[PDB]
Amino acid sequence: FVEMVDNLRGKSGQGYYVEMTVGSPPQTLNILVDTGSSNFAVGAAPHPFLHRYYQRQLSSTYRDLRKGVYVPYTQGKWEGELGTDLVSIPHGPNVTVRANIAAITESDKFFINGSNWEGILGLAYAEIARPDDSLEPFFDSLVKQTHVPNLFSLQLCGLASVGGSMIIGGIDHSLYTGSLWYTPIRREWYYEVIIVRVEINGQDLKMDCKEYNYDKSIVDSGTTNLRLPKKVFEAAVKSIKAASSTEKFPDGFWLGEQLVCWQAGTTPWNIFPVISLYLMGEVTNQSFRITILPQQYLRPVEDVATSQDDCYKFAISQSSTGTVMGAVIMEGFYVVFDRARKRIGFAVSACHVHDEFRTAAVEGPFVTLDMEDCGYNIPQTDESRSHHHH
Ligand SMILES: CC1(C)Cc2cc(Cl)ccc2C(N[C@@H](Cc2ccccc2)c2nc(=O)c3cnccc3[nH]2)=N1
Ligand SMILES: [Zn+2]
Ligand SMILES: [Zn+2]
Ligand SMILES: [Zn+2]
Repeated sequence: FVEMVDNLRGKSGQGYYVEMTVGSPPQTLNILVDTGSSNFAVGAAPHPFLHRYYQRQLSSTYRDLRKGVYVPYTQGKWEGELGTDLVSIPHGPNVTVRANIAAITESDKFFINGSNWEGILGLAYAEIARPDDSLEPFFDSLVKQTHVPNLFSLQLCGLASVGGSMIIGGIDHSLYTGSLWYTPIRREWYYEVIIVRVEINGQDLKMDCKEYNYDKSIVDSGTTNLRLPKKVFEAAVKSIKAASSTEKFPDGFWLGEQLVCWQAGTTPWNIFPVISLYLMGEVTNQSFRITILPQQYLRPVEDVATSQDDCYKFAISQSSTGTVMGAVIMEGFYVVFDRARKRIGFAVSACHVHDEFRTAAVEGPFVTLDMEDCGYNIPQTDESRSHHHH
């Protein structure tokens, strides 16, 4: 796992990528690690923000599946042609596998200026793969074709350059301190988990806990922010405003639309509260908490103008598709995606962004006598209901 330590790079707010090779002879590309989707897709035609891309004509091992795929996002899209080719991870396991690859032939708002990834590695499950769940995701081919154990772990360390580690097939004990706590993968589609309680500086938000998981909660390395369902987000902002009320920020700040600044090195970190999300434990009635510092959810943005000011963006935002535990949360922790045991572990990261008097933490157990089920059951559409899964 020493070969895999430090195999991630990225830019702040543009995710983390790992090198991969596609084709023979191998074409090296920088690929976004995305635990919130399930396609392996690579830029495969010229684009003004890419200077390399997968050229299927140069790969003697490439085979066309003769099927297109179209992937809309709320903010953009990619589309392309499905095929298979040999794939390896130069700073990962010593193996090569034959994987599905979507060659992206057109896209809109997907490849960003001065972003240096040329593709996306969807690490989530077949159920959310496009065009449907019969396109086997990369990690499933990896595991089926080799002896790599069915698990990977991410150490995401906090435009400024960022680094981290994806350990494929293992847990590297040098990347965390202290205890490793597991929460169940509630269902294998996204990496879905259940939050049972939320506290802001030790004060319970006191919502029905189903609200925390409406309509799901997921661990997502392809999302920058901590995103929270609307009602949860409003209660959180109310509570963070109350703690920081010595400072009156504009509304655009709370929307993530405006930076706020203090004189160099003077930021009053101590007026911003910690946030603790309690995740359901492997034992009924148990939970454990992960505790986020302001230094994780206030993200520094280097000011081209005001020179000796430290300026920050608020990186908690609204969601209408459940809680999203993005970079803001993952950057505190070493996150173990234990697919074999259908669970996600959290430990304090060996690279966490500390504070004078407080630390990102993973702590448990907390027991409740309270039964309550905090999971939300998504209303089943007639479209979902009809599809056969043979
Ligand atoms: C995986 C990936 C590329 C999928 C994606 C597709 C498109 Cl078309 C536009 C943006 C994104 C995207 N957005 C992330 C930020 C990002 C961009 C590039 C690489 C990694 C992460 C995101 N995070 C938020 O917190 C967020 C919050 N609100 C709205 C949209 C948001 N979008 N992530
Ligand atoms: Zn480059
Ligand atoms: Zn059938
Ligand atoms: Zn199916």
